[PDB]
Order: sequence, then structure tokens, then C-alpha cells
Amino acid sequence: VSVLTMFRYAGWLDRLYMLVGTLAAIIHGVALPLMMLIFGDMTDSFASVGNVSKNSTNMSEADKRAMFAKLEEEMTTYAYYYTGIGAGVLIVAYIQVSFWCLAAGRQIHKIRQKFFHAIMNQEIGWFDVHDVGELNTRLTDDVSKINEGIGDKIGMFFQAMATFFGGFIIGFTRGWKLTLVILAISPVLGLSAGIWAKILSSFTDKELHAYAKAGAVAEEVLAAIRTVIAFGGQKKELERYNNNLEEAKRLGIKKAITANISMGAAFLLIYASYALAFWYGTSLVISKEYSIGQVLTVFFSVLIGAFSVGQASPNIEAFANARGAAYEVFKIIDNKPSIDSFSKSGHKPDNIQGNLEFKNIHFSYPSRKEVQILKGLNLKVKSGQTVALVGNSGCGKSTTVQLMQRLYDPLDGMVSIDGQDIRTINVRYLREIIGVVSQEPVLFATTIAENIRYGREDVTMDEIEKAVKEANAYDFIMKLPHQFDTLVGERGAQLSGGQKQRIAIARALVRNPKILLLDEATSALDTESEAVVQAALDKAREGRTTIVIAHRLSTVRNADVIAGFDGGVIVEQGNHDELMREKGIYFKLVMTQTLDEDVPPASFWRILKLNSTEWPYFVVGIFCAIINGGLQPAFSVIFSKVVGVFTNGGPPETQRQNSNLFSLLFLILGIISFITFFLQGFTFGKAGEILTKRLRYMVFKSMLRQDVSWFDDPKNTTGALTTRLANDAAQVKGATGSRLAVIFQNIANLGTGIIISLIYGWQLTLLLLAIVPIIAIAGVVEMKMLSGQALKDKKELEGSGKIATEAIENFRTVVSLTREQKFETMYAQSLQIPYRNAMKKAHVFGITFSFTQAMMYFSYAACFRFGAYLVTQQLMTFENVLLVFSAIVFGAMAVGQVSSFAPDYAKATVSASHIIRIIEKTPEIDSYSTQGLKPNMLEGNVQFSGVVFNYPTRPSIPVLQGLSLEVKKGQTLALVGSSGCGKSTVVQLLERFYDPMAGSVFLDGKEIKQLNVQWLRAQLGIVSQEPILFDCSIAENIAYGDNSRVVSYEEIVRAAKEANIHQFIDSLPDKYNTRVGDKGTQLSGGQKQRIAIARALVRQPHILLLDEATSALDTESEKVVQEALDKAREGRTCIVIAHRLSTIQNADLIVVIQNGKVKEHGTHQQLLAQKGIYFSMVSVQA
Repeated sequence: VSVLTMFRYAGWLDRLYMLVGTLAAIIHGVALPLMMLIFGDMTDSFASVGNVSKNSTNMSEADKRAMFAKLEEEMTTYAYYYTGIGAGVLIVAYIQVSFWCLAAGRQIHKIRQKFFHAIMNQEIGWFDVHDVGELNTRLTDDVSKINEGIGDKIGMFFQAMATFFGGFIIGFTRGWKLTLVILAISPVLGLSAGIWAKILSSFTDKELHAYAKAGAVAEEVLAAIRTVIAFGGQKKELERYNNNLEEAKRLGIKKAITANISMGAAFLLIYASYALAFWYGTSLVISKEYSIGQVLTVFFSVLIGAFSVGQASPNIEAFANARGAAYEVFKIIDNKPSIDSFSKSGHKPDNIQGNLEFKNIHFSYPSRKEVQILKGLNLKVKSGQTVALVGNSGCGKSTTVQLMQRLYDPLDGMVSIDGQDIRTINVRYLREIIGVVSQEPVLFATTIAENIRYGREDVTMDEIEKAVKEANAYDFIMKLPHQFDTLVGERGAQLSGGQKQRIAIARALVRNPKILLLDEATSALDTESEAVVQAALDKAREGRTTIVIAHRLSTVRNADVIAGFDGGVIVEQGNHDELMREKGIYFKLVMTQTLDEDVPPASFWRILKLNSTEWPYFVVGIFCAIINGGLQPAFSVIFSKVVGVFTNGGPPETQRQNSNLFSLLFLILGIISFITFFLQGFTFGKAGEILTKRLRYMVFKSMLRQDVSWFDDPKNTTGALTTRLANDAAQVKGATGSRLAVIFQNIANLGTGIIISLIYGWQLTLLLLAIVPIIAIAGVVEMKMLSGQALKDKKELEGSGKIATEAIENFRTVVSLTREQKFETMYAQSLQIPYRNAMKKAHVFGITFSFTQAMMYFSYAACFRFGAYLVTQQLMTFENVLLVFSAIVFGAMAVGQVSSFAPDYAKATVSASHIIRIIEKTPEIDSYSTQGLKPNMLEGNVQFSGVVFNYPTRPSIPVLQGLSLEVKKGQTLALVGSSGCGKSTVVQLLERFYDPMAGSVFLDGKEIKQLNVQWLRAQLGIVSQEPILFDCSIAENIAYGDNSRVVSYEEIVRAAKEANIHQFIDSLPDKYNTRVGDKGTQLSGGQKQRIAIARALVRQPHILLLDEATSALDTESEKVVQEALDKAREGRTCIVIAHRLSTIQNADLIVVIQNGKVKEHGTHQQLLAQKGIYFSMVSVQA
């Protein structure tokens, strides 16, 4: 029902070919096992020939007769085989792909036109609800999904079942046993893959849980970077970041260990079962003699038939996921629920006029539960008049304008155009009788000639000329170049807003409506252009019955009748003077109104260069991959010798050879492959493991040892930094993983295959490589053409989609209604191009897939043709033919594995490129010397001379210009300024966060410029507004080791004693040992600040710095901190920039800073005697 038939709906002749393509899809899938049925027949005769060939040791010439005759007879069959299937698979291929296009093309094009039509046909509803853009985004993405649902995926789907159902048919008939064995190994292979999902999902979360700690440390530190810098607690975070990494690596290696165990075991269970199938497959030959090895090979094709079920599932999933999403929204997509608008019939008034009448109208916006904006209405406007409506709370007047266009059917009451109800008349006609001027004008992207032409389709520039000329829009347009043919570029914002609306009036003027609706047209406009546009409105009035709502009372003065609302409730009506007489609602208002990343530059082999540098030794891992590489062909060699000697060899000794090789297929792989695979995994696993540490290590330390506008004023963010730590190390981990994988398969094919390739007849090789590269390139050129078609298609629908996206986003097209079909008209012509392009790719996709399979039979042809014939002509041998099959599976593991790790190499290369340029750093300040820390330097008299400063934004108008201060030791230097900066910056510059653009700063008289960075930050009393507490024991928080400083209990006691935080320390559990409880969630600001103060006086700085310490606080908290602060200072030099001027009254020197320029300075009473900024600061303090 709704699920399927509509998904496939219509397509009368389409449905017939839809079935034809379907039919062709079956016989395609049927062909592959039939091709393999042939493989057994050629095997059978060739085997009987081989049995007599080894059986001779007597006669020779006899073997030259019959054995070659059968082979010649087989050569006769060979020719009729590949062609019959080849010509078949060639034709049926081109057909089944036409299903993908020819059927899908006409269907989607049919879908598009109705969908694009139904959207505009829902009218009002889209404004009522949903997303109106996000909705139409996904929906057009949904119709894109449909082509995948009705395409050849289905053709492939029937093809798969034909290989499946048709495959098993042949299997059971030629035996019911082996099936059971093969069916038995199915859950086992599903069991091993089950181990995979358990290991991957479980080990991921552990790793995630591990790096979360490593991530969390980087999370707060990089957020706390300015805090840690000042205290120089870097090396501790340095050490910690290594510990979390130490654990995360151990979860990394075990994951790799267990994974390789699974993947190793996974292949074991396959090959064991593969071996198990033959041993029981062989035992039914030697002692039994039922199968000659035809079905034995053919039942393996049932696995190929079984793999097709795996190829079937996506097409169904492609079909199912497309179906459910489409048909459910299809109900919304298609039809026309409509029934408030429609397009058609209705009544056409020829009366060419009508008095507007509103009668007892109760209405509510379709917000449902929202209260009625309009409860009841009575308004009657006579013909030729102009009625004015007004309000306060908003809308409620605008509603009356909205109902008049029948955009919303009123809940109760009626709106009467002329004498008749509005619901009788044809809607299309009504919109044409109603001109509308909205407050916010809109111009479609087109010529000015066209925007008017959208008002009325049939018009000539003379009416256009007269329109704007009467609308006084004829001035700016003429001076403007291109005249009427001028396009409006980049949507509608180009020129002045007043001119846009004026044109909109002219557009509505062409409409020549007998009703004109103006909603706040004058509102939201510059004063000058307002009067200009108004005259046009004035010139558009008086000739037409109209109704106008705006908030400009200047335009309401000349109105014939005014009506008050204020929220939509009708109260007063009449002429202006009559209204002012009432001094009512009208009169009241009158007097009242009087995150992405990755810069371009690359690595260029520097990857393995830096990698090998950090990779001390691993030659056993890759060597283990090589011996594993060459191990792969041995299987292809062993199996080749099994059936080889089985095909060519006599009845004696058959048991031993097969027995000996059977065991050989096991031990060479099962014993060895598991070992080497787990052996390499333990190597390259740990290889990538330690790299993740050193890299993230040498980065975060390279990040922390550099600040300098990467931290202080970056364009980056915390998340972006963490992202770098995550992806880069993860990607380069993949970079190295791809290295061993390729080199492994390299020798697997190039190294060993060539050795095998060397023993051919040298022509067979050439013929083989006259196929494989050709079919590969043939497979490559298809992929290019495929995306080439995908890209060119997206561009075409884009232009159609944009102009489509243009319309739905503009809901005002429905008020004119002139453009309803007109837009869908352009879309038809726009949609017409991909249609022919859809027809074009039918031939293109048709010939490609056909050709791809055309090389398939041609491959088997030349394989067996030249394997027979000339080789059958002289010295027909069992070898070199199965070795061809060996060379094939190497080409399969080459393309498959290489192309898989190719993009892995890409994103890694890019991610590595970032991590390399970042780690280069610009270390700047770390240690050096620059000073000897003299014992006479304790002191503390801080100098500023000719200091200018700007934070690293160049044209930021620097906050410091010509600034100089001084403070003697052991006394308080007060500071006060307007707001913002120059307050805070001074404290920051003392930290030497940024070296000023000009001037100098001194502490003992020594130059800070030339002073050591560390020791300068060794004595500091820095306290911020909202102190950030690291999550840790408050005891470990109070004391942050400056350099060598151990956690000292007696000291932090003194810290708490002075900071008055000992109250909390006295009581409560664990006392000093209490953790902050997840980022200090159990403590208020007052508690935290006390601790920050304790951090300051732990250091015993000769210089204290208070940045708005009491800025955020209240009540007793303000006094207790001030009590601590005052007691913190007075023993040493201090600077308090706090905005509390009540507590600044005890200060040795108060300084008023005006934006880089110190204005006044002196003791409180001295400045108090003066007047200016400071006295104002106190005067406004009250």
C-alpha cells in the first residue's frame, strides 16, 4: 500500500521496462554460477585426461591422441562458453543499469514537479508550522535518496538473489551434504566477528575513559593557562600529563593485542573451515568416487553465492531506508490538503468593486493555545475612503489586514468584500483585487523590469514607466545604470531601503487593485525617505479603497476615519478631531508619542623523518609482515598443487599427495599466520602506542612553554587545542599503521607473485597482465566518470534548487499569487536540463557497467583459451593455470588494502602537518639567565616611565599611552580608572605578560625588560576577581610550589590563619585534606578568595597585586576579606585596582588613570581637595 506502490507509482511504460530490467537482473545473477558450472565441466574432462596422463609409463602417442582430442573438444566447448555468457552478461548488464536511470529519471522528475507544486499549494500552512527551510532542506535531500532506492540497487538486488537462490538450487541438486558443512561454518564465522564487536566497543570506552583524564588535565590547564603561568606550575602539569598518557597507552596496546588475536583467529576459522570443506570434499572422491571436484569447487561458489546475500543487504537497506522516509513525508510531500485556498474555480465577481466589511470576527493565530489576538470585531469602511487602525502591544491591527487577504479563515464571524462573503469568491481573483504593501519590502533576484513583471505577467515598459513615474520611483532608477534591466545582486540588499519599498508600491500599482493594504509601510525607515515614499502612497491612495495600519501618526492625520485597538481589542472609531474630543485611547498614544581547523601547508615526507627519529627500533615487526606477506601466496600455491596433481595425476598415490598437502595448507597458514599476525600486532601496535605519548608530550610542553598571543589573545579556543591533541596523534597513529600494511601486501604480491609469475611460459604472464591492469584502469576510469557525473549533476540542480530555495523562503509570493505557477514554470525549464542529463547518463552508466563485466568474460576467456589451445597444443600442464588464479587474488588484496589505507594516509598527512608546525613553536621564555637575583633586590619600589601598551590586536586603539607611576616599598598604591582596562593591564604588564610597545618599567631600578622572567614571577601577590581553584586538596591548593617549595603544613597553617579561611579549616571532615568537590561546587566565592589570598601570602611576596578582589562579594564576606587584604598588605608593597572606593580610603597613594594617561595623583584628602574624575567617582558612589 502506502509503503510500496506510490514509491514506484505511475510510469505506465516505465513499469513495463521496470519489470524487463528486473527480468534481465535475474538472468545476470543466474549467469555467474552457470559460468562456474562450466568451470566444473571443463575440470571434469581435463581431470579424466590427467588420470590417464600420469597413468602411462608405457604408452606415449596414445596420450597424444585421446587426451588432446578431449582437450580439443573442450576447446570447442571453451569457445561457445565465454562468448555465450559474455555476450549475455554484456547485453543484460546494459539493460539492468537502464533500470537505475530510465526508470528513476521519469519518476523523480515526476516527483519533483508535484512536490515543488504541492509546496506552494499548501499556502498558509507553511507559515503556520514546521521549519520552512530546514524542512525543505531535508526533503529535497530525501528525494535525492529515492534515486538510490528505485535504481539498479534493486536490479543488483534481484541479481544477488539469483546468485543466491539460483546458486543454492544447483548445489542441493548435485548434493545435499556439503551444504550442511558450509551452513555449519556460517555461525562460526559470525561468532568470530562477534568477538570483534565485543572487543572494539569495550576497549574503545576504556581508552576514552583513559584519555578523558589526559583530556581533563589539558582541559583545565589550557583554560587556566594564565593562572599556571604566573605561578610557574608548568612542570607539575608537565609530569601529570605524562602519567595519564602512561595509562592511556597501556589500554591502547592491550586493545591491539586482543584485536590481532581476533583477526588472526578470524582468518583461522575461515581457512580451517575452508580446509575442512576439502578434506570431507576429497574423501568422497578417492575412496568413494562421486564428485570429480566439480561441485567441490562449485560449492565454494555457493560461498560466492552466499557473499552475494551480503551484497544484497545494502540494496534492500538502500531501498527500505529510502521507502520509509519518503512515504511517511510523502503524505505531506504530495497531494493538496489545502482546503483554505486551493487554486481553482470558486466565484468570479465581475462587479469590479466592493465596500470592505468586517462583521463580528473572532480569530486566533494558529499557534493553538495562544490566546485570541482578536476577540470580536466590528469595522465597516465605506468605498473610496481611507480607514486608519492603531495599536500599542503589537499586532491585532495587522491581523485585520491578514484576514482580509483570506490568509486565515476566521474562527467565528465573517469578512465581507463588497456585500458578499470572501469565502465564496475565487482566491486567485481576490489576491488580484488586493494590493499589499508590507513594512519590510522584498525584491526577487531579477531585473527591476522583472520585479514589476512579477506583479503582472503581461505588461509593457510603458506601464512600468508610468508606474514608477506615478510612484516617483523614476528618479533613482534612471541615474542608476542598466536602467530597468538592472539586476538586484546578492539577494535584496544592494540599494537604499526607501527605494525598495517605493518599487514594491509601483509593483502593486501595476496590479491596479481596487483594494490597497498598507501595513506599517512607513515604519522602520529613515525620516527623509519616509516622506518621499509616503507621497507615492498618497498618490496611490484616494483613487482606491484602502486600509492602512502604521505607528506613524503623521500619515494618520489626513485619514477619513481612525480606529483604536492596542492589542486587537476594538474600542473607538471616527475622525481625528472627534477622537481628540473623547480624549480616549487614540489621544493617549498621540501625546505619548508627541569551529574548524587545518591550514593548507603539508608535510612532504618529513613525517617518516620525524617518526623514525622518535621510533628507536622495530625491524622485527615489518620483517614479520614480509614473511607474512610471502606466506599469503603459499596458500594460493598449496591449493593450486592440490587440485593440480588431482587434475593431472593418476589414481595411484592420490591419497598421499592430497593428505600431505592438506596438512600443509593448515600448518603453513593456521600455525604460522596467527603467529606472525599476532607477532607484528604486538610490534606495530606498541609502535603507534609510544608515538601517541611522545607526540602529545612534546606538543603540550611545546604549547605550555609558549604563550605570547597563542594564549593571551588567540583566535583559537580550548576545544580547538584539545582537538589538536586528539586527532593529530590519532591520525599519525594511522599513518604508521598503513606503512606496515602496504609493505606487507607489497611482498605478498610484487615479491612472491613475481617469483610465481617467473615460472610461467612468459606469454601467459603477458596475457594475464594484458588483462588485470586494463580491467583495473577500466575500473578506475569508471570511478572518475561516476563522480564526474555526480558533480555535474549537483551543479545543475543547484541553480534550480537555489531559485527553488529562493521561493519557499519568500512566503510573500502567495499574496500576489501571480507567481504560483510562474515559479513552477521556471522550475520546469530548470528541471528540464537534468532530465535530459538523466537520459544522458542512462547510456553512460549503461555502457560502463556493461564494459566492466565485458572484461569479466574476456578475462575468463583468455585465461582458459590460452590455457587451452596453444598450451593444450604442446605441453599442456597442470601448473601456471591455477597460478593465474593465484596472481588474481594478489591483485585483489593489492587494490583492496592499498586503496583502503590511502585516505588514512591523507588525513594523517594533514594532521601530522599541523602537529609539526605547532611543535616547532617559538619557545621564547623558558629559563635562560638574564640576571643573578641579587640579595639587595627584595625592596619593591615599582617604576613606570613613558609606558605605552596594546594587547595583540593591532588597530585596537591602545589603552596605555604615556603612562608613568611610582610606588615606595611597604605601602599601598591605590588605583582607579573608568572601566575595563588600564586597570587590569597594569597588573598584567607587571607579570610581563606582554612587553610594552615603548617605554620601560623598573622594580629595584633594574630593567624588567632585561630582568629574568621566572624570578620576576617568583614574587607576586596576584589575586583575580574570580579566583580559579585547581581541583585538588585545598592544602595542595593553598600552597602552589613556586620552585622548590614543598607542601608545608605549618606554613599553610599560617596561610589559613592570615586569610581567615581557618574557620572552614577548623571544622568539617578531613580538614585541610578536603577536596574541592568537583571544581569547588561546595564553596562560595568568599571561601575561594580567602584561599587565593592564602596562595599569595604563602609565597611571601614583596609585591602584592589585587585585581578587583572584592568586586564580586557581599555583606560580611566583603569585610572579612578586606580585613585579610589590609593585613595581607602593609607588610609589603601592594596594588589594589578594586572598584570599591569605600575601602580604598586607607591607602598611601591613590592614582586616577585616564585611558593610558595618569591625570591626578596623591593621598585621599589631597585628591579630595581637588576635583575631576576622582571626586566624581566618590560623588557617584554616594
